[PDB]
Amino acid sequence: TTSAGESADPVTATVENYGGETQVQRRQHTDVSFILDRFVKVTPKDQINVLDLMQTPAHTLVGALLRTATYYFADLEVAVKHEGNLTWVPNGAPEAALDNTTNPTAYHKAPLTRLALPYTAPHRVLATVYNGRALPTSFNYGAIKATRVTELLYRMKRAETYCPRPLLAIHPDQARHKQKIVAP
Amino acid sequence: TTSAGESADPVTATVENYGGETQVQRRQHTDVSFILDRFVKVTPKDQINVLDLMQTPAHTLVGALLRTATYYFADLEVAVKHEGNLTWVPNGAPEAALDNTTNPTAYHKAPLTRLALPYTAPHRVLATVYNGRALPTSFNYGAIKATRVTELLYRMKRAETYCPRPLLAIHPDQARHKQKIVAP
Amino acid sequence: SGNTGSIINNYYMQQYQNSMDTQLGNDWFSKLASSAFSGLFGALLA
Amino acid sequence: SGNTGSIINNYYMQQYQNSMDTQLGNDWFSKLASSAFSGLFGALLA
Amino acid sequence: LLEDRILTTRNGHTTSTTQSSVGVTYGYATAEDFVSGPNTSGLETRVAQAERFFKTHLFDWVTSDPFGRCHLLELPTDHKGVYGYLTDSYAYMRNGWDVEVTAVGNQFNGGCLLVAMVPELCSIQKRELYQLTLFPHQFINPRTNMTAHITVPFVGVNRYDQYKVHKPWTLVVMVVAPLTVNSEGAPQIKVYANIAPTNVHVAGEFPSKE
Amino acid sequence: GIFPVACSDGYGGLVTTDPKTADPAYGKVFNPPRNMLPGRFTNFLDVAEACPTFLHFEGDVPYVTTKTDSDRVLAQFDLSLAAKHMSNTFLAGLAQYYTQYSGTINLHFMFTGPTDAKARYMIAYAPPGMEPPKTPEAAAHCIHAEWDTGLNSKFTFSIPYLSAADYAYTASDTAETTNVQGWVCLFQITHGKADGDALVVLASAGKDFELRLPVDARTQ
Amino acid sequence: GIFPVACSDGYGGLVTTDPKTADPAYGKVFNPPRNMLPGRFTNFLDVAEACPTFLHFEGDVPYVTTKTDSDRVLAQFDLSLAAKHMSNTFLAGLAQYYTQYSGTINLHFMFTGPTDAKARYMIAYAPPGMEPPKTPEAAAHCIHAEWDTGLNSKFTFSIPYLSAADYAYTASDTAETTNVQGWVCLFQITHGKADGDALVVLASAGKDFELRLPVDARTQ
Repeated sequence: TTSAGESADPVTATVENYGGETQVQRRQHTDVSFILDRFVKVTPKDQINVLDLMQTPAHTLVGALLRTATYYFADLEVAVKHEGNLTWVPNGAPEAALDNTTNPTAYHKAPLTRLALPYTAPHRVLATVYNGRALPTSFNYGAIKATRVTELLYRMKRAETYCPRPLLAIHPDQARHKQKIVAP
Repeated sequence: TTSAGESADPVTATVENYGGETQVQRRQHTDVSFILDRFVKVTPKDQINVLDLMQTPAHTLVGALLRTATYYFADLEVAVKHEGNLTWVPNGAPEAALDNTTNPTAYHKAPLTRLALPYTAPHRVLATVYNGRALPTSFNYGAIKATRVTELLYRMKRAETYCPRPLLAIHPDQARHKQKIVAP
Repeated sequence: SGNTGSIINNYYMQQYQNSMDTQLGNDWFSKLASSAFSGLFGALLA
Repeated sequence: SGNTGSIINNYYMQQYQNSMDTQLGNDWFSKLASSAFSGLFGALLA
Repeated sequence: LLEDRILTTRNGHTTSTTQSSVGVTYGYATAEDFVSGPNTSGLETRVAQAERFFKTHLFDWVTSDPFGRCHLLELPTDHKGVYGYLTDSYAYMRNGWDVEVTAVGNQFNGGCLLVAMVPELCSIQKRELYQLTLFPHQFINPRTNMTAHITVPFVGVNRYDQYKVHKPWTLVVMVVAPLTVNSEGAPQIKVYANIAPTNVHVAGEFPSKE
Repeated sequence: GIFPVACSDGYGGLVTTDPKTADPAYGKVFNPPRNMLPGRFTNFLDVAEACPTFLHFEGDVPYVTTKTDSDRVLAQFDLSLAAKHMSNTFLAGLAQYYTQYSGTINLHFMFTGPTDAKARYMIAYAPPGMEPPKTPEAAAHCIHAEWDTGLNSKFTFSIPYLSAADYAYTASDTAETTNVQGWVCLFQITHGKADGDALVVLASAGKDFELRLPVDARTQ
Repeated sequence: GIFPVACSDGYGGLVTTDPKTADPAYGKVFNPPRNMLPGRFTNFLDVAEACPTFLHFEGDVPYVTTKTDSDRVLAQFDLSLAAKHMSNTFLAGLAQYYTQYSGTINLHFMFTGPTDAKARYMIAYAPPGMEPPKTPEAAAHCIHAEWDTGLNSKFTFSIPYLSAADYAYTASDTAETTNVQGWVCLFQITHGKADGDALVVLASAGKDFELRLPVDARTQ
């Protein structure tokens, strides 16, 4: 399938061309909303932890895919294996704001914490990269604190980014990167 | 928007005036019934604790908002992390009345106590300020006792005050009060 | 009445959760709020 | 939205699970994907 | 000498023409997010007066010039005319850089620059430089085109973006294929850039230099 | 047998907002009557909007006296709830409890001086990116308005809702000394035997006003 | 009494994918607007397919220069995602996260040289069972195609989905050095004053393409 190339209009090609047929693919899995809903366990750095995302390992699935689309929106579903009582506090709310039991001060059970989390930014949308290590103080989905937090996971929800970014991986060396799969 | 001022008839003004448009605000949050339904953890002073409200810290949300509207009505939803068996007793009922298991004598489990509480005053309405530190002995939503009570919280319910009061806060000093929020 | 998003009749009967408000025989603050003119005591120009 | 195969209204009301997306007044990447010709700039033979 | 393709693009009074056209490409958007938002409370107006072309220089694509030289050019950027005064008398606004990029040599050279117009950023990984093919972008080659052109929308993080201290739009042209003067080819290609800020409205206003 | 059940971990552990309700254990209570009871209300931006308040000030007094020199600026400060003069007012005596907001707020003016005291004032409103003026001349370049004492005294000007994000915070930091919302600034034209008079400014919620995201955090 | 219940063991113990949802404890939140916002998307094989990428290469450069000897082979390597040149590309910069796949992938070609540089290339595709050629002559026996520079530059060839199982893995082992999917190999016919030119090859997802079974496992 020839064409003009310095025009970059999408100009694909497919099987049929020289022969063969083309199939009915079921990409359900490469569905952006689908493969971003599944918790990421980031290090709950002490107790006073901010519900940021660029804290997460930029190498995990929900992390990586995260770092590939500039803009985005979604909600939150957390997890907190921990000690004491998780007293979350909204966005913008004073660091200190997170302490009063009246605030959503969850009461421990066994063993972590599964709760829902609205996306509460004053901006109509958020991003992993603000051209404005150096990204905005309104870029936080609330903020938690208990009295010792051991497990921090963020199941992003109702996902939906916008615009794209670069996707690369494991620089091999033999034109074919070798790594033991699952064998009998 | 000029007008007569020594008349104090409400005489607001809005955008349009000199330009601009006006928006569709969604104040759902500043809804008096909404932002008073969310538990306040007051110090359960020993065991024999009276379901009063001016016991609560007059600085907490449900406390403050409470102390801002003279009259009011609402029900109760309590919490009692504690020891023994919570045996609540109605309003007017003899201090001593709270002891007999026949009375609502709840039986411990793990860990606090979540129960519903009717508003049981002989008066058609109650108040945080009776002009009649010095407020009426019928102003109590019943009275609890167990054998050691560690957590006292009062989720006020089906809220609804009447008449207003003065709302002030954190006297700054630099015309702008500075206090660390939630940052990335 | 604050935060009651239960899809059921919160199980326990009506005459049980809260205490029933017997009748007899923003109410007002909304009445004196929804009546503030943004007009002009002269006449707009330009 | 990922993995929500609950048969119920996930109990807790609509205006409760997630935060409601107020309006105003692949979206596009699918728009520039579903338009790539597999034709030939000459004329097929044989 | 072909299917034949020309084109002139008017913006206000300024109008870039070309003959090695190739076309264009709009990415991400083609529209603009309802710029009648709440934050601007009707206090925003259309100033399609400064909507037009201005010149700024990119690097100089030279034979040596490695496989990466991608002279950046932030958008917004220094404006000695209208749009600039506008940013100095205003806080909040939003536009859309037209951008009609040229790079003159002639129909005899080799190599290609890679033109792209990407938003919010900071800096890019070389290993990532292999995917500009993801944001509004064009491809130059003297054997078909002399011009590029790609017209960018508004992204911003907000409806009405402020630029005193923020620049959502950046413009890069990494050398994908090095340059070859050759037998009778031209000697050098100075990549020139022609830009224009479109569908822009303001809101806000400060005192004065006095 | 009986319906199996998954005793699911993590669902039900007490939340200071938990949507569901608790159990009732007394029931069948018929209360007194709450018929047409005086001055009720059910929204705090209803009374905020509905009944303004004056502003604390230098010294403490609410009013302000006519400068009789070139120094005209009668007011000037951070356009945010942190605003000391507001920090006590009714609208400010609450925005504490809500992390963000949007909308418009109002500034009502009044005179109190003699009839032999005809005077003129000004109201400028500049934004973030520059520091406020000190010369109505330089200021007449923001979104303003001019007025002069008359028969009717009061006057309420609505100040615009301008910000990148449709929102922004009520709190503040020593990072925001550049304020994300502006430095509204009131001045003073000229006058007559109208020096030392009282021009008290109050504050209500305009119609555009809105307030959200409940945050409780130690305040007295 | 009340409905009995079987506190069933093993049902409900937290799963990093658990179908059900958690509990909400704030609710009644009206967000900003997300109307017709620029360049959205919701599928990664949509942008993969929709916006190709060039390939890393010997040295690193993407392009390739016309051999001027008998050694014609311009390319050659393992037909799998492990493919180093691909391992970075957009389609490869993700197939990491999915154990298997099927479908077709594309190889787009381009020239950059002078008009005095007319040239010819080739694209062979052999399978598993034999080692790739080095002579378009021997290669003209696989499923191939021939082309030569012209007016239009680009050209995208779709390479066939052939494998016993309708699938196979994206990963690889030192057991699969015989690759379960082939060794695609590009060559070079003849040319003219067209030596040392640039024939950059990119990669998108063909229509037949598909990707499944999410696997996350340390990748930078």
